[PDB]
Amino acid sequence: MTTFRIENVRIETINDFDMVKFDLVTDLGRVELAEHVNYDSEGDFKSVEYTDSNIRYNMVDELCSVFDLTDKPSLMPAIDYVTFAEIIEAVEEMLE
Repeated sequence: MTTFRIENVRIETINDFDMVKFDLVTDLGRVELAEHVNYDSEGDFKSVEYTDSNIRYNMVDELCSVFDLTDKPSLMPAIDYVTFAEIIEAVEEMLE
C-alpha cells in the first residue's frame, strides 16, 4: 500500500463554513484536499468529517491520483482500497 503523510495543513472558511485544506503527500506526488471540520460546543476542533466528507464525494480522483492502484482487486472500490480512514485520522492528529 502506498504510504502517505499530511503537509501544509490550514483551516480556511470556504463557502461560509470551515474546511481544512492540506496536501496529501505520497511517493507518487502530492495533491491538495479539503474536508469539513467539526467543533465542540466551545468552538474548539473536535473531528474532521469522514462521512458527508467532501473528499469521498468530490475529490476521489484527486485522492487516488497519488496512490498506486495496481494490485487493487478490480472488484474493490478505489475509496476502500486506499487508506482513506488512515488519512482522515492523520489530518485530525495534525489539528489537535
